[PDB]
Amino acid sequence: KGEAIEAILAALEVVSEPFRSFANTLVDVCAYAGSGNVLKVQQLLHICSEHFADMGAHQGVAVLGIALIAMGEEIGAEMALRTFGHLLRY
Amino acid sequence: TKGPDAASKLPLVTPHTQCRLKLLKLERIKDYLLMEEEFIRNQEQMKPKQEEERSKVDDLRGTPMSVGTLEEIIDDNHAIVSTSVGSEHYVSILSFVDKDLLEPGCSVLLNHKVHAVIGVLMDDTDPLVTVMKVEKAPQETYADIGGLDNQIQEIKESVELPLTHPEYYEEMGIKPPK
Amino acid sequence: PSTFAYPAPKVSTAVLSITAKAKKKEKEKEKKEEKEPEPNFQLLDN
Repeated sequence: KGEAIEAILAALEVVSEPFRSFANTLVDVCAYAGSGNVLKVQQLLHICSEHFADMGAHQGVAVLGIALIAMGEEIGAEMALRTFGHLLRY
Repeated sequence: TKGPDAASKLPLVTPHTQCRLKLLKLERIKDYLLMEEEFIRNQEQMKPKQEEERSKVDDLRGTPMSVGTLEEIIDDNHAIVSTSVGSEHYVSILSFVDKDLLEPGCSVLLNHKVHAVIGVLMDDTDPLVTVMKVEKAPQETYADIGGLDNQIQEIKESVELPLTHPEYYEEMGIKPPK
Repeated sequence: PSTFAYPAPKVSTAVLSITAKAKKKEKEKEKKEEKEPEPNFQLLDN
């Protein structure tokens, strides 16, 4: 249920970083579990692309969210395979 | 090991007919493609040790580096390498070369001036052979064959099923038709 | 005196399939959320 998590992230903004970033990323990912949102996967890829533990926890949850949102459809999973390989070798 | 270098292929679009569902599928594939492009374009740009070792190795190696054939291994730091023109040279094996791969008949990489062995060429595959490898898989799938069912079943049991479900053959005790 | 003298002292992927509509929808969500007296007589010291 990704239509009722914006307030959740707003509330989570209170907690201090870097755990705040990890919590926000994980909550956002679990909000759109299987929804196949291209924009949210794009934000997750942005998060993964930036290199800073907990900061690495952000990227780990971002990759897990990429998989979660991509699992909805066959095309999404097949393309996420290539994206995951690319980000593994890079 | 050098596992399979399977040909790359994009997923298949089912609608075929120019309906908006096909447009959505192609748009999703393009979105993931742009996704990968942006990610890998930011990686190097967004990117800001081993550099010292790499520089030392490359400065010792020098360029250009000749590719020759290793004829024999005399000592742990000496070998006889025959240059491409057929002339044999008693060159010195440098430290930064895994002695395990150094076997007679391998294509060794040599310094241009002193001819000292600096690396072993792994692939060195004949260019007339590397062309044969199928990189872009053809778009014609099984649904693109009318009938030829028995034939499809036989070919699958010979070349396709053994990889996917080798359990059946292993339990039955019969090596799949190769 | 000020006028003339001592001088000096990640691209968001287009994703037009979904991204353009998403941007317009976010714009809608935001909408619902919403020298002349220059010292030409520059003074100077000795």
